[PDB]
Order: sequence, then C-alpha cells, then structure tokens
Amino acid sequence: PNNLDSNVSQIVLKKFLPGFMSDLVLAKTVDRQLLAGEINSSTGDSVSFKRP
Amino acid sequence: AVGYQLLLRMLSDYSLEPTPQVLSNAQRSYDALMTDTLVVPSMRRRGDFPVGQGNKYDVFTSDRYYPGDL
Repeated sequence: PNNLDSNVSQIVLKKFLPGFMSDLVLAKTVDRQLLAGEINSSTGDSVSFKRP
Repeated sequence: AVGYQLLLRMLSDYSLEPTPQVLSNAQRSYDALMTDTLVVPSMRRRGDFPVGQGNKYDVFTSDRYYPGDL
C-alpha cells in the first residue's frame, strides 16, 4: 500500500472565529461631565458637592 | 523625664537643694521629650496666589487659585 502522509502538512489557517459580546447601556445613561476633571489620584481620594 | 521633673518640684518640701548633675540629667531628659514631640507646621500658600498656566487649571484642575484654608 501507499503511506505518503509525509507528502502533506497540517495547516492551521490565520482566521479567528467570532466571539461573544456584551452591551453598554448604564454607562452611557449616567452623567460623566459633572465629575469630569475634578478628582485626581495624587490630590486626594474624595470630593464633595453641595446640596440645594 | 517625668521622674526628674517631679523630683525637682518636690525637693523644696524636704528643704534640699539640687546638685548640678541632677539638673543636667533632668535637662537632657526634658530635651529628649521635647525632641520626641516636634511639629513644624509647614505653613501653606496664601489664598489669592495664582496657579501658573502650566498646571492646566481648566482641563486637569478646577481651581485657578490656591485654596489655602482648612
């Protein structure tokens, strides 16, 4: 018989199968401008806002 | 330190007079005690002192002047 498995090579294509996903809803809805540019790691670890 | 101070404040009760060595020892102990409790408050800025434009007082900071309080 013929034993010619050494004439071919195992090939792994350079393709990636699709994965799973999530969604961003709560982050978009809440406000980010109010706290933006207010707290820094070096300066401290707490900020305050005044109630009406 | 506490013992030497108390001895100095009690010597007059028995009508005695401290020796110079006792005084020197009490002074050294009190000096060590005062050394152990230093403060050096390190005064802060003024309050109307400007903050330089290099600090980016709008994009990165909300204050254009040093607070200098509390």
